[PDB]
Amino acid sequence: KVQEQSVGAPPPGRADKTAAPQTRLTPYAQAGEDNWRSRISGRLNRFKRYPKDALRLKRQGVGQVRFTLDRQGHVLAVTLVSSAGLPSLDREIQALVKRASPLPTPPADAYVNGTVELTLPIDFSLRGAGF
Repeated sequence: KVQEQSVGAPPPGRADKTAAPQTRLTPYAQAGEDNWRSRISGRLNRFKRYPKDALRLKRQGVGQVRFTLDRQGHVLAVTLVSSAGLPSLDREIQALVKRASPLPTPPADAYVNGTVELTLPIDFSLRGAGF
C-alpha cells in the first residue's frame, strides 16, 4: 500500500510473480551458507560412517533421498525421491543413510512452519552394481 507511506518512503519489497508472498525470504530451507553434506557426513559418522572407498568397491548407489530432520539430526521422515537402480545395494546403503538421516546445521529459520523436509542425493560411487 502507499496510503500509509506519506513519509516519502515506499516499502522496498519486490512484488514479483515468484516472490509475491513469502517466497523471497526463503533460501530453499537451507538456512546456512555452508556445505551441509560434509557436515551431515560427520553426523553419519556418529551413526558409523562407512568410508566411501569401501562403498565404491562394495555398496555403490546413487539416488535422491528426501527427509524431514530434527534439529539434533534425528530422522523424522524419509521418502525415496529418485533411484538410479539400487537393488541389492539399497538395503545396506540406506540402512546406513535411511536410519542415519542427520542435520548438522540447525535451520531454525527454515522449519518455522513445521520441519525441514528437503531432497538430498546420497552418492555412493556407482559403477554398475546390483546386476
